Amino acid sequence: KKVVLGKKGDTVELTCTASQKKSIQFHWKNSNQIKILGNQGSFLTKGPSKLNDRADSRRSLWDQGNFPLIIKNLKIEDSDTYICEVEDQKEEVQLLVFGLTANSDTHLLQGQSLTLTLESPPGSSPSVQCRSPRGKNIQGGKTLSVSQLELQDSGTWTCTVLQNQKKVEFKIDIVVLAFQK
Amino acid sequence: EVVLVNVTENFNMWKNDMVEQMHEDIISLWDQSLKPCVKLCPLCVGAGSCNTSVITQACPKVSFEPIPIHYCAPAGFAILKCNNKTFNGTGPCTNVSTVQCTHGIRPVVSSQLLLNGSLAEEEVVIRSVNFTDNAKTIIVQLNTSVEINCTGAGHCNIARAKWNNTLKQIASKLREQFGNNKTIIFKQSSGGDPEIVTHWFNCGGEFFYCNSTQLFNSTWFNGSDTITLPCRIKQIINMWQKVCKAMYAPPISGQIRCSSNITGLLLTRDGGNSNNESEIFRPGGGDMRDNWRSELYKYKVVKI
Amino acid sequence: DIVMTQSPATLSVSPGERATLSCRASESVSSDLAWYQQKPGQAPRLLIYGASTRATGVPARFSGSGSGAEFTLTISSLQSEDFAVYYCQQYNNWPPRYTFGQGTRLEIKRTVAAPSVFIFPPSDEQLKSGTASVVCLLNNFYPREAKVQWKVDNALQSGNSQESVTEQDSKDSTYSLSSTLTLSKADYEKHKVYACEVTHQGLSSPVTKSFNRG
Amino acid sequence: EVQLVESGAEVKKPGSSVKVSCKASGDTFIRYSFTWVRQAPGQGLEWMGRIITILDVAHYAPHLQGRVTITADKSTSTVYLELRNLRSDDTAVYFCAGVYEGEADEGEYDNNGFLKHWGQGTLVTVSSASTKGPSVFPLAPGTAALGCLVKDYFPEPVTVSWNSGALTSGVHTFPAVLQSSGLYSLSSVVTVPSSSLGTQTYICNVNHKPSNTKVDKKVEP
Ligand SMILES: OC[C@H]1O[C@@](CO)(O[C@H]2O[C@H](CO)[C@@H](O)[C@H](O)[C@H]2O)[C@@H](O)[C@@H]1O
Ligand SMILES: *[C@@H]1O[C@H](CO)[C@@H](O)[C@H](O)[C@H]1NC(C)=O
Ligand SMILES: *[C@@H]1O[C@H](CO)[C@@H](O)[C@H](O)[C@H]1NC(C)=O
Ligand SMILES: *[C@@H]1O[C@H](CO)[C@@H](O)[C@H](O)[C@H]1NC(C)=O
Ligand SMILES: *[C@@H]1O[C@H](CO)[C@@H](O)[C@H](O)[C@H]1NC(C)=O
Ligand SMILES: *[C@@H]1O[C@H](CO)[C@@H](O)[C@H](O)[C@H]1NC(C)=O
Ligand SMILES: *[C@@H]1O[C@H](CO)[C@@H](O)[C@H](O)[C@H]1NC(C)=O
Ligand SMILES: *[C@@H]1O[C@H](CO)[C@@H](O)[C@H](O)[C@H]1NC(C)=O
Ligand SMILES: *[C@@H]1O[C@H](CO)[C@@H](O)[C@H](O)[C@H]1NC(C)=O
Ligand SMILES: *[C@@H]1O[C@H](CO)[C@@H](O)[C@H](O)[C@H]1NC(C)=O
Ligand SMILES: *[C@@H]1O[C@H](CO)[C@@H](O)[C@H](O)[C@H]1NC(C)=O
Ligand SMILES: *[C@@H]1O[C@H](CO)[C@@H](O)[C@H](O)[C@H]1NC(C)=O
Repeated sequence: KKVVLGKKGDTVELTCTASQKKSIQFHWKNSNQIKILGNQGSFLTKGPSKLNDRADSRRSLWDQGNFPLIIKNLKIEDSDTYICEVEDQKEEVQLLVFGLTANSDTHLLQGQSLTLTLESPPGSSPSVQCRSPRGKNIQGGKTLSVSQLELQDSGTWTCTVLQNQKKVEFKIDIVVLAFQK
Repeated sequence: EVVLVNVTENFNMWKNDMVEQMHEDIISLWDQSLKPCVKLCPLCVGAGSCNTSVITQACPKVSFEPIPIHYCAPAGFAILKCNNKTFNGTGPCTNVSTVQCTHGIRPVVSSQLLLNGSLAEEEVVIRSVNFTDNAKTIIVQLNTSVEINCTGAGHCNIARAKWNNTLKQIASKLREQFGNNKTIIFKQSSGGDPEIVTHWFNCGGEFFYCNSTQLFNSTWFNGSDTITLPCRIKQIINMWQKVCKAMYAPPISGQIRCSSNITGLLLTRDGGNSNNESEIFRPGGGDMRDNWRSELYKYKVVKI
Repeated sequence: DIVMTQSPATLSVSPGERATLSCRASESVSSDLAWYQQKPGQAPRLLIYGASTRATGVPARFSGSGSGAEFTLTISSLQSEDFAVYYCQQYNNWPPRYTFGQGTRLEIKRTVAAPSVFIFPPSDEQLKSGTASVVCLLNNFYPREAKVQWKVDNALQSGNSQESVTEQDSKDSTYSLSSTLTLSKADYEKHKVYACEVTHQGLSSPVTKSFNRG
Repeated sequence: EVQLVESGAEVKKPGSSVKVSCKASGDTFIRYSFTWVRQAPGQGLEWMGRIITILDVAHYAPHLQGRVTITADKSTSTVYLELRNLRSDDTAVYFCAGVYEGEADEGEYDNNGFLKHWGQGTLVTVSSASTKGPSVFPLAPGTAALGCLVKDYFPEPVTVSWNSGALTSGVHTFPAVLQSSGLYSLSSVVTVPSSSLGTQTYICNVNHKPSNTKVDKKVEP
């Protein structure tokens, strides 16, 4: 019943451990039984999944009975339940991938608005809280908006997404321009 | 050798100690025969960080040529042999005998295609520990050999008509297992290590990596005379014996030629939740125990 | 270890003529043999590898041959930019323990030219600091071989001088040499006549240049 | 083709360690092996070791085994040489060099032992001596000879010109010698017309970068 939150574009490592410290046959599949990755003896195999190009393991850990599924450059649609089948046993983990972006990548003026949009996978019910450098707090669901930026909002905002009692953190740099009267 | 009258014995080719024994024997043979110039093996746990074990040694160019191995009874045991010409390797065998030794088995290391092995006596046979599990390898045993001729100059040749006949026979067997209304599709390897994505084998002491896309690109129950597979000889390889990398010296012969007989295949099925009435099969392999299993499926060792 | 030996140590060749350089190995290195060219103050330049294969940018007049334990580099017609030091290198062993020859210096053969000899007494400023350096200069001679001896009050000196020699001159193909005699102010003032005696193929008799202190 | 740029000169006391670097630009880093070769003043080339860059595996000369380490940072395309427990006889120019090994990322590796590409070299001076600028003394004058004696400096190198670069003809600046004191000494001489000694002024310009010293010395009859 494991839940793992991921950040869009980041890398996540999903764990799978065997009872003994030895390299044995393992395989990762998704909820639709599509093969992601596994081993054949001392070799890695990759299945016909959409993660193919971005999926890998750590073979230096196999001899210790650890068979991770590493997914790089995470996409929202990577969100799914993944199952590691090892020594007649199934280890299940739900991956949820989130993205958080500002309305513009350009500098903003004092008094102008900022809107942050959380990209979420289907079925997820995340709550979000963002805090600016001055301590300005905003919270919501899919979209968080600040009506008027202050000069003191310029800098790194920190946004926490809460899902299944787990949280992931986004840092977003916002520039608010100073001016002379 | 000596038929056991009215004896029924259970066999399980997927749990056979003869396979494990042969595997350890071939690992030893290769470790003493084909020495890498450099060998790199991971070593982890403790303190936190990982480490890499590195061995460097003289690496003589040698021409590897597998000799048949006979496995005879280990002290305190007997070898039983299933005589049923079409036996799937897992279940009761009604015609069983005791033998002094196995037949001569050439310990060929390869992926995808099984070379220089034994042919099925009757029809093509497919074997798996669990056909319903898409992650489990399907071992195919042909009843007719197909020549594959390879050169260090960078390719392997296969007769297109022969291969196509072979594919039709395999597909028929696969739809007999998965459904008579199934379209059978062969596709290239979906990915992984090069030794697994290509038809990989050793010829004249060199490691060949042959693109098998042309062998596995057809649809059944829905060209040129010769199929020519492009190949690459490599010096840096992923080892089959264990999770290590090895480097070998470049070739020294300008006339590397091998001609083998394809006698079997290692396949996997895509599977997955699909209401579509077709099945996709791709070349597989990598675990050489499956190679040994393809020959030892009809034998077992029992306590006397 | 595999010892590489080159001969000769120095090769003197007239411009436009052929040069043949030799490299010998203490055991067979097959064809795993490279040749390098090095000019003063520069990195080596790969000329030949695999005993006979010219590297890119190497003119056809450079030719490598041989196998096993005996190799030759041939330069068919020497150009001004070909005069340099040449090294051979074996890379046949594994584990790798690659080794170089000690080099052959290829220099320009010209006619004999006697040195012009000059002597310089210590400056008053250096004498003020308590030391006396006396400099003997041999200018623009050929060949490189020369003998310089210091005599103080006709006493042959030993162990108190050091020599330095220039690279071969790019214009006239000559060499120059300095010999510097060093003594303390006290020892310097204990003697009268300071003389350097120069012996060279270009001179009929040894040349002496001298001065009396003060 | 790759271009190799090495780090600057080093000066070390015996017993110290040194780490020199070499940045490889212009081609794919992991398709090359890299080698370090050194050259002591007046001596030949000495092979130190070679790294199989893609495998991160290095092999070393027997005489150095134990105190040399060669590494490579794939992220910055930089090769490093570390030499430990330095001795005065480790004084040399250290060259980074390399050669293309084939499509290494696809498992092709020729294991070439020759060296196509070379760095500019890094002087490493190992000595008990401390950095110091030279004393410059005059070597007072058809043809006349004059010069400057450039004495008691450390480490190498020193640069010498005449009349701020306006005079180059007839100049001979000798390679330095190492004195028994551990300090270097050289002379620069030039031959000029005798008739000139009474009109043309001659100044030797001496630059020693390590001590940031610069000296101009007028040389007169
Ligand atoms: O590692 C020393 C080894 O190198 C050789 C030639 O490959 O000599 C080199 O190193 C010497 C000591 O540093 C130098 O004097 C010499 O000029 C240089 O070529 C071998 O002689 C020696 O075994
Ligand atoms: C069992 O197989 C053997 C071959 O080993 C054969 O000779 C024998 O006839 C078979 N038994 C039956 C019942 O046919
Ligand atoms: C293989 O064994 C089965 C019983 O398990 C037997 O009925 C059958 O005749 C055998 N196969 C063939 C084709 O002889
Ligand atoms: C394999 O054959 C045996 C009879 O020898 C049979 O009992 C068993 O069910 C077969 N397995 C499959 C999956 O066909
Ligand atoms: C090989 O087996 C196939 C069935 O899979 C059959 O149609 C064919 O006739 C057999 N060929 C031989 C040589 O027995
Ligand atoms: C066979 O594989 C299927 C598919 O994964 C699985 O549901 C079933 O449990 C397997 N059968 C056995 C006996 O392991
Ligand atoms: C393979 O080579 C054999 C001879 O060793 C030849 O008989 C056969 O025709 C060849 N098969 C091809 C090229 O498919
Ligand atoms: C094989 O391939 C040919 C075309 O190359 C195709 O028409 C035919 O149906 C296939 N079957 C056999 C047995 O050749
Ligand atoms: C094999 O060749 C096919 C067709 O040219 C190509 O699409 C595929 O990527 C190749 N497979 C490799 C290089 O493993
Ligand atoms: C796959 O096969 C089809 C016909 O069966 C052919 O037209 C196509 O070129 C093949 N693709 C590859 C990758 O070789
Ligand atoms: C392959 O099998 C054919 C038919 O049995 C035979 O003629 C040939 O000798 C075999 N080739 C090899 C390499 O074993
Ligand atoms: C298959 O056997 C033939 C003939 O004995 C041999 O020449 C060839 O090398 C073998 N192939 C392999 C991959 O071992």
